Amino acid sequence: MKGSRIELGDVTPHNIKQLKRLNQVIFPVSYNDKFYKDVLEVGELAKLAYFNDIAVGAVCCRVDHSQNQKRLYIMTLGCLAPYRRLGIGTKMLNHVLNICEKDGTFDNIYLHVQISNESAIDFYRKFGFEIIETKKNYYKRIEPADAHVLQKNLK
Amino acid sequence: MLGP
Ligand SMILES: CC(C)(COP(=O)(O)OP(=O)(O)OC[C@H]1O[C@@H](n2cnc3c(N)ncnc32)[C@H](O)[C@@H]1OP(=O)(O)O)[C@@H](O)C(=O)NCCC(=O)NCCS
Repeated sequence: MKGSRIELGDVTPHNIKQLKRLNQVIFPVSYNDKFYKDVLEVGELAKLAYFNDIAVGAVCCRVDHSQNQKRLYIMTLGCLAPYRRLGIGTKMLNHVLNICEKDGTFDNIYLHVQISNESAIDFYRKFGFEIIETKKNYYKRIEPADAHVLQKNLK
Repeated sequence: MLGP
């Protein structure tokens, strides 16, 4: 908690441009003017991550009522390669776990991953997420097209 | 990573 070089910040119209710029380098799929418009309204659920006051990461979430459940869906969460394995991703995930924990009303949290994403599985599994489904050809135009669905229970 |  103390002496850490990593801080999260609110996303705002003033810095959204840079969120967009980070999601483009980190993630293989491109997001539309709707995704970003939407994040400006989700509050604590969209955060930029800084390492020594430099924006190197970001996470974007959404609330989901699917399957007759109250669900936290993680849409993006990542950080530029050179800054990985410094605990930045942990900062972003925990932040989100905390929101859920205080709110008390979530059944579970979840997200999709290209099955080739070995590091994201090591990462999310550390936190207690399990692979609960494997959808075939989930993504449209990237390779590979298959995706695991990851999920941690809260209730 | 959604999409979509
Ligand atoms: C997944 C990702 C967000 C990890 O973030 P990060 O800031 O590098 O993760 P952290 O430094 O907090 O790592 C936390 C722990 O996860 C595990 N982990 C993460 N990456 C790992 C890897 N490549 N190999 C083995 N374990 C790994 C480790 O146990 C790690 O702890 P350690 O560093 O003390 O060993 C990052 O690799 C990334 O940006 N990936 C591309 C984005 C993506 O596909 N995200 C999926 C969510 S949509």
